[PDB]
Amino acid sequence: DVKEKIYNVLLFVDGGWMVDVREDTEEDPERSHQMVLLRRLCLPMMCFLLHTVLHNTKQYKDCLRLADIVSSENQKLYTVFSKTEMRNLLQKLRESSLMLLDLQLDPLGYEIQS
Amino acid sequence: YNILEMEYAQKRSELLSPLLILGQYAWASNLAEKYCDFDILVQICEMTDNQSRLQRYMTLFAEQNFSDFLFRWYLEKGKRGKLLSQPASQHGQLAAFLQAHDHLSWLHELNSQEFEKAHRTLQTLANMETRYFCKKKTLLGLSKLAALASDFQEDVLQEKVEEIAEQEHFLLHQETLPKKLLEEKQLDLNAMPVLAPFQLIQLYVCEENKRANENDFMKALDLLEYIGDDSEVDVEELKLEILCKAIKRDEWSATDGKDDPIEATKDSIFVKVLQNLLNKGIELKGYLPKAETLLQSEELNSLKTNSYFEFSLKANYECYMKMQS
Amino acid sequence: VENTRKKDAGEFAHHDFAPALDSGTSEEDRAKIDVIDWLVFDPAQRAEALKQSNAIMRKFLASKKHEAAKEVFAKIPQDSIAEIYSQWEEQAMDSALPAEDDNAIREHLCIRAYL
Repeated sequence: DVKEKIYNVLLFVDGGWMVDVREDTEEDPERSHQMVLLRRLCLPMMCFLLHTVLHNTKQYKDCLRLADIVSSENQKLYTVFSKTEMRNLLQKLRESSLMLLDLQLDPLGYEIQS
Repeated sequence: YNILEMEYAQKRSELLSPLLILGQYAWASNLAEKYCDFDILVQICEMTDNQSRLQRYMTLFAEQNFSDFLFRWYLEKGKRGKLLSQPASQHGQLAAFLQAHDHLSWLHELNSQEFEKAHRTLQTLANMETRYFCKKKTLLGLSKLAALASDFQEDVLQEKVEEIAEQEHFLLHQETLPKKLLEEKQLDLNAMPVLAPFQLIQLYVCEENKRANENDFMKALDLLEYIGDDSEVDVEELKLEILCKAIKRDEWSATDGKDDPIEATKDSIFVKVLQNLLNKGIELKGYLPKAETLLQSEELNSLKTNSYFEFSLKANYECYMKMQS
Repeated sequence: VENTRKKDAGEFAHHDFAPALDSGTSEEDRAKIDVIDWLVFDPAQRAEALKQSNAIMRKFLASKKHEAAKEVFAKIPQDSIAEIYSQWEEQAMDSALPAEDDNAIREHLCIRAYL
């Protein structure tokens, strides 16, 4: 249940989480600004939550795929947020790679190295 | 003198045998620390569960670069976990050692904030990857993340993002395969190698595909421009085969049998493909065979029913070429 | 709503605007939450009530006041989106899809998914 919920939150409609369908060019742009701010401040939080979930459930393949999911342009995550959040995401990815390599499995891709 | 020192080291190695057979790793290390040696100490500290000995050896012989041998022994003995979990203090030595092993070099650079080197390594890996489409797309996503987190110029980062987006759109041709056809061919997603554009064109041409819309023709036309397998192969024959298959899959050459040479051709697939190409902007006379070639081809005599079909197709093609040129 | 927002100092602590008050949760948040009682009791003001709730909950989430946002989201039922859709589909015409209404609908759906 929680995996399906987090997957739906990540791959919600209109690309990333909370994406404005119509621009507020004729009303109040403050709503769109607040939506963008909340998205850029909450997407790393959901990423860390899913990283911890996959760490506890042994899903290093999904942990590695989360990097590509974040880098995808559908989530509108072009590294324009907090450097502290970037460092925390990098530390989580390094921990995932270390936990995957501890079981004699290289983190290159999803299986053994080429 | 070199031969003398070589045979002397060989005699030392031959003498060092009963102590290693019996045991006493601490005594062996205390005996070997009197001479200038590093590999034996590294191996005797790695094969045991005593980290304080390795720590004091490192603090004593840090002037002799006590890091390369440790990295080599961690990589050879399968201790890549400890190699990656090593503390942050020997990043330069780790990079100089892993410069030949990219599968760990990219992760080490990402950890050491060498975003440019990590992105370059990931791009090289994605370019050298020949099989495993899932691994290729994973490396492409990792390279996209590294380029987005890189410290290069804004224009260079935008160009890299556009290139990775074009690569993702090229992989979308294989991603947009019907699950029914995938299950019939027995391969499943995330388990197929990097399919060639010619292979994708053959799959769209064969009857095993569960689709018959203009999306397959558009994907084939895009793969014709994309690189992969159509380099040495001439694109003229591929375009001719695509046009022949589009004529064969029409809903008038073998489906309908009326006598009106107007709507019968418009209710097909060829007219829709021509209209899509005209709306996109591709030339219908240079990127596609000519009307003379289509008439001289032997497929018309086997795919025709009356002269109305051929005349209407020729007239529509000529009018489209005239309005495009 | 305007008088309730003007009688206080102002809850503003975002990165795109100028900061105002940011020191936790005080009586201002409780007053702004309780002022929605009339809007939620009025049967012809559900859209404005949902809009104001979203507008205050986004500011709370920006200023790190997730407790008040969760409270104001759990106090209201989970049928305002369906009611708005039914009211828009029963009148047999649309106003070219209101941008603010679509934004509020998306915000409510995303907040429900987040919770």
